[PDB]
Amino acid sequence: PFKRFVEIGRVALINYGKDYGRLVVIVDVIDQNRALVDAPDMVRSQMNFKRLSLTDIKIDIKRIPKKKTLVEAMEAADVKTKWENSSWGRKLIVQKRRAALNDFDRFKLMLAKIKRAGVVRQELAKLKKIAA
Amino acid sequence: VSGSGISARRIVVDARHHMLGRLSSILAKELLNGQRVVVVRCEEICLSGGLVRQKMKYLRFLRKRMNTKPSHGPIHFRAPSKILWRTIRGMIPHKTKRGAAALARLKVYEGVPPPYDKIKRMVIPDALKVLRLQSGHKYCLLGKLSSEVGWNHYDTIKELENKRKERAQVAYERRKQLAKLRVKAEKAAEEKLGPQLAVIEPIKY
Amino acid sequence: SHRKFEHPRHGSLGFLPRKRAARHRGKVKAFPKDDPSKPCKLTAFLGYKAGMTHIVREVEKPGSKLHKKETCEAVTIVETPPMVIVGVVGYVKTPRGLRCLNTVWAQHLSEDIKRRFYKNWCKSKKKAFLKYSKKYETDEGKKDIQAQLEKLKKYACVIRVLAHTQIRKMKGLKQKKAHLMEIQVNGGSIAQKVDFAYGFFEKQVPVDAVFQKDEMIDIIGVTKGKGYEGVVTRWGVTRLPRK
Amino acid sequence: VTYKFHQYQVVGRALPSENDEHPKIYRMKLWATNEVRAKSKFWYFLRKLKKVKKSNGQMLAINEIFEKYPTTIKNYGIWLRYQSRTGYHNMYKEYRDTTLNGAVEQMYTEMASRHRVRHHCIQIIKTATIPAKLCKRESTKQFHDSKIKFPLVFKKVRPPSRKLKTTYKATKPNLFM
Amino acid sequence: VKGRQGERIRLYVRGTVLGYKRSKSNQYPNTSLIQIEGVNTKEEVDWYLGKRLGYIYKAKTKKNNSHYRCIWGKVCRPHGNSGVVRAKFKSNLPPKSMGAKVRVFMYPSNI
Amino acid sequence: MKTILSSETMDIPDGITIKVKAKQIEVEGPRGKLTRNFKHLNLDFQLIKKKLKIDAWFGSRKTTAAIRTALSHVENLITGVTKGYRYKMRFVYAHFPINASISGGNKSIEIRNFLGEKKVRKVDMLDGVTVVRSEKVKDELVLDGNDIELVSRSAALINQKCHVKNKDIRKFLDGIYVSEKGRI
RNA sequence: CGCAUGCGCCCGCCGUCCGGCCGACCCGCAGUAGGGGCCGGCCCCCAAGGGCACGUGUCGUUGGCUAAGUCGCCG
RNA sequence: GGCUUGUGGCAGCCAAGCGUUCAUAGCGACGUUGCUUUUUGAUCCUUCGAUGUCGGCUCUUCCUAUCAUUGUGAAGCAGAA
RNA sequence: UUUUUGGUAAGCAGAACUGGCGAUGCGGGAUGAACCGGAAGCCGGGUUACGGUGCCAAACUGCGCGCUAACCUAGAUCCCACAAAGGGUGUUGGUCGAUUAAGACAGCAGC
Ligand SMILES: [K+]
Ligand SMILES: [K+]
Ligand SMILES: [K+]
Ligand SMILES: [K+]
Ligand SMILES: [K+]
Ligand SMILES: [K+]
Ligand SMILES: [K+]
Ligand SMILES: [Mg+2]
Ligand SMILES: [Mg+2]
Ligand SMILES: [Mg+2]
Ligand SMILES: [Mg+2]
Ligand SMILES: [Mg+2]
Ligand SMILES: [Mg+2]
Ligand SMILES: [Mg+2]
Ligand SMILES: [Mg+2]
Ligand SMILES: [Mg+2]
Ligand SMILES: [Mg+2]
Ligand SMILES: [Mg+2]
Ligand SMILES: [Mg+2]
Ligand SMILES: [Mg+2]
Ligand SMILES: [Mg+2]
Ligand SMILES: [Mg+2]
Ligand SMILES: [Mg+2]
Ligand SMILES: [Mg+2]
Ligand SMILES: [Mg+2]
Repeated sequence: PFKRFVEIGRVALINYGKDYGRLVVIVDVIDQNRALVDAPDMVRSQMNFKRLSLTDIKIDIKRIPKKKTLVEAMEAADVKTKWENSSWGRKLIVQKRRAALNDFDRFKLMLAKIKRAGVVRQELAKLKKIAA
Repeated sequence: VSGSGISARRIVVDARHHMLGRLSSILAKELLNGQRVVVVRCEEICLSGGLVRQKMKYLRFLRKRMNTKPSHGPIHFRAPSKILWRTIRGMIPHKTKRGAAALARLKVYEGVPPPYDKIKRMVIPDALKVLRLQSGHKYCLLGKLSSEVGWNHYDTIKELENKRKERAQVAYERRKQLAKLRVKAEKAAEEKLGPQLAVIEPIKY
Repeated sequence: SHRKFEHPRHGSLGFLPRKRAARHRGKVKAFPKDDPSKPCKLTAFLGYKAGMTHIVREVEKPGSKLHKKETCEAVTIVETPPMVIVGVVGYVKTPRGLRCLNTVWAQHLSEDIKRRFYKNWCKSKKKAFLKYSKKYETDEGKKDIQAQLEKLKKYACVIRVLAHTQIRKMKGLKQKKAHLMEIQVNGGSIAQKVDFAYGFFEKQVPVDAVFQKDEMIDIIGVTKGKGYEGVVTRWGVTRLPRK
Repeated sequence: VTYKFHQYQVVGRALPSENDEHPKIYRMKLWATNEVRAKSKFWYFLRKLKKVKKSNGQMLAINEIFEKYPTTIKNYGIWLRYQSRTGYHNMYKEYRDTTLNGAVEQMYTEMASRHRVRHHCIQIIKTATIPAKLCKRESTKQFHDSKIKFPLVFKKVRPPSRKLKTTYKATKPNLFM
Repeated sequence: VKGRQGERIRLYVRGTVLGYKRSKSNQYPNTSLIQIEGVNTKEEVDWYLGKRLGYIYKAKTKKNNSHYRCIWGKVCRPHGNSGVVRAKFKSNLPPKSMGAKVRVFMYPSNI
Repeated sequence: MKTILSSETMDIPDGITIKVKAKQIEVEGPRGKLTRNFKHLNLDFQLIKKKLKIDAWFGSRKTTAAIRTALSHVENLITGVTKGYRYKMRFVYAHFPINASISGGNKSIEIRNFLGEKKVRKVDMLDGVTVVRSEKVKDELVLDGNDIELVSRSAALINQKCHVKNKDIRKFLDGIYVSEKGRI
């Protein structure tokens, strides 16, 4: 039993190319290798499945819907909120945030991590002597 | 293939389910760039085409011998580790000093003998069978091929590997329990660390 | 062009090179397969070729021309005085074959065996195994010896005993330096093999404990030497014409 | 945006003469990689079909034809003539693409693969947009399903860019459909 | 805590000397091919263009009370598509340096 | 031409415990338990509830051919643990009677006097297969078991052990042949 | 594994002096037409793209004290 | 020795006919497609400041287009051959 | 290369037009007087030709579609170092015709 299928309404992540990190909706299927995808901020176009990673989100739309119909369907299902709140979608956001930290911000994060590690190690020691 | 370019004292590669030729070409380039490589579990290397074709190829290799003096080569090594070593030798200018030094930086073993049993082992995606061989196509393990051409240590490696895996499972459970004991520690430390967690929150996965 | 007439080649290519053997004592290249269900028993023995004679016996071979008839057949006499066990060695099965783990020797070693460790026994100080023999004299040393034996019981897969001949008992040989070899122990578990070997330390094992009457055995040794030889005698090629 | 093959309408005629001051005007719909090669193939057919060579002909107009709805999916039928190693043959092919330019690109790629036919050994007789109910090839019919549904059996594992490429990794790829 | 003894600050990245600019049948020692750790594309190479390079090695004799020797160079242009770069040094690097490491400094700085 | 979806389904009886995991099917019934390894098939097995569904996605004609093969094998396992399999063999001879000796708890058979030969032919039944001489019929063997492959393969071993050689097999029809392929 | 040279040799220290490192930190197994974690339903995966580490001082200033914690050395 | 393969040698395709009946168990006329360099020719590229020119004897190794031996299929294979 | 005579044919013999080698290195064709590129004072930089970019070995295991599975040493690049007639219910495309919800085909059943 497979968990994800290519179908009309499936939300997919572009895993390769310039559009990497963007969410698109499969609105029609051309052949085995290509699908017709549409997003609120892009023109409807075809792309190969080799550049797509299917997600668990799936909106309820008809084949090749209008942009207004597509936009409201995504908002109704909270596609953006679900993806960003999910662990998979948060990974992409965190990677961008880490790369965007300046020198001063990295120094602050170092101090927080160093202090966090020191306290955690002390807590573990108590859990060792007591809960041997 | 230009090379990994990483700075490491030593690289330990687990060759399980790696394609022989693609693993050889990548490792040959790493060796030529001055990288020291250790390969373990060479008996689990995979060769495309199936056992029958690979067995026939090795039998043709066994035919080659200096008619007037067979001891003068070619030498037909049967063990999986030596077959991998000879495969890499064909991708290196081993008759030059530069090539000879590159080969001297390579170590190959069947199984995982000490001390490498307690050292992190990496994989090479460009040589992995799961990415390079389409499911349903014929392939054979180098250990299986070596046994049929005169390698008699397959059972010995198999028993030692089972013993190592069981010990690794016990060690894995100890770390698994230790991890469960550490999630409690951070929760207890949560009260003390109020400002610190706020800074790490946007960065935590 | 093809050779005019066909005959088999002279000599065997399976006995090459035809060089002088690198040993004087016959080496056992392979020991009998071990059967754990059988009692511990030695697999080999050393002897000395005394000479040949002939015997007469009445054959019992149904369906043979010799049935109930007498036949004269040559026999060889091999003098086999009992051997003395002086040590035990254990091997571990590894991906690179059998590897020697440890060697444990008996407390007392005869002069004849000690001669095997020297090129000039008389001129030497005869220090062999003197320090080794001392640790049998202390409780801590005895514990160490027993610890080594337990180590063999735990890891060893093949057990062989160190045995030497009592060459002094055959004055005709004119030799005092005894011959030492490893004799594999077959039968029983590894623990039984170690206990079997350690129990015979400094004791004698008669030839009857290894072989018996009417059984087939293999004889290993070095053939008679004959020096530099030509192809006709060495390989059996036919002689060329007189002219 | 960018197509390997472009569709052009090429219009030409024989040079006016005293006998014929208004010679017939011929038009063709030709596929080529650019305008220059479209003109060359136009005179090839006029020379061999209407006996009008470029040396005694006149080029009137050349215009590129663009897909009307490049965002929707259409079924395209292509009637073609090609030369094999032993003669000439006619065949009909169907394709699904957003533009007829893509469908023609698929046709050339397929002919090269399944028949070892080079580009210059193919003549396109006719092209058309076939409605779903009038398609003939099963490779096109099976995607005429309102409830089209299937998994991605084969996936290509790779970093989004070569910046995240490393020779060594601590664990093997984790893949599941 | 480790208790290590060594350089306390690292302001350079390591680069591997791959060889010289060459063809299948000719070699040009005046240019060296260097792989910089962490650089995997031609686009990423643009940041390192003009950066100073140092090939540090040990000689048998002592000069200025040290066995260390340094040959200076810089990154000139990218090589290929996989982040390899072409480098020039005050003197052509010896073939012995193949497989050795060089220090890619962060100066001169354009940022 | 890769079909998007090829699927076939079969009905699981009520008194069968079928367990499927990673193309490893285990069937348990009143007669016993049978297990077969289908990891060599690039198919998708699924239990829906009882029915067994096998699907092939974007598979060539060769790949889809294994869908029915997998179902037939599973059906054989179900019949093996419910009804069993019974293969009957008949001795054929013209002059020399064929003497059979069952031994080892019906797990072995020895054939003597085949075409007058003094050689004794010994065949050992495969796991879970028992051979018994029938009494109702003259010169008949009965092989019983749960796995059809083992029972059928055991009969093949007996048949091929008694091949006539250096003779015209058209006239020298001596041998042991399978006469019925049924179930208990 | 045995025995190992008295004006010699082997070890444990202390100094004298001689010929590539820069955090050179990291042990689950197995599968990939799947594998886990929780209550058939819900979650996790979708590359170490991670985690760990005073990671902060002229290879690192002087003089103290030093709770536990981490780390090195030593029977 | 090299190129060539007419000639020599070996092999295949079509099926008129032979085979009591019956194209193809076994054969293959009329045609037609090849292989081989263990025949002989054709050529004159190497060697004429020299590669010792018949056969046998002796000795090793290699080939298969398999004479015998091992395992099998076919028959106008009852058995034997 | 092309036109072309003798010859079964030849890395054979003899002509026609041009180029080439010989007298000439250099890059490619693994290797080669003639093939492909291209002709050259001694150097630095840039860019290419032919040919290439898994390792040997400078440059992608780059981005796309399909075909092939070789239990014959599957196959792998002008000259070029070979293969034919004839066959395959191997597999992939195409062309013509016939049959089929009024019930075909296979099996089953009594046309
Ligand atoms: K001869
Ligand atoms: K003799
Ligand atoms: K003679
Ligand atoms: K510090
Ligand atoms: K011929
Ligand atoms: K001459
Ligand atoms: K075909
Ligand atoms: Mg390279
Ligand atoms: Mg002969
Ligand atoms: Mg041996
Ligand atoms: Mg003598
Ligand atoms: Mg007969
Ligand atoms: Mg002829
Ligand atoms: Mg004929
Ligand atoms: Mg001469
Ligand atoms: Mg001479
Ligand atoms: Mg000579
Ligand atoms: Mg043959
Ligand atoms: Mg007859
Ligand atoms: Mg001439
Ligand atoms: Mg001249
Ligand atoms: Mg060539
Ligand atoms: Mg230049
Ligand atoms: Mg590729
Ligand atoms: Mg053909």
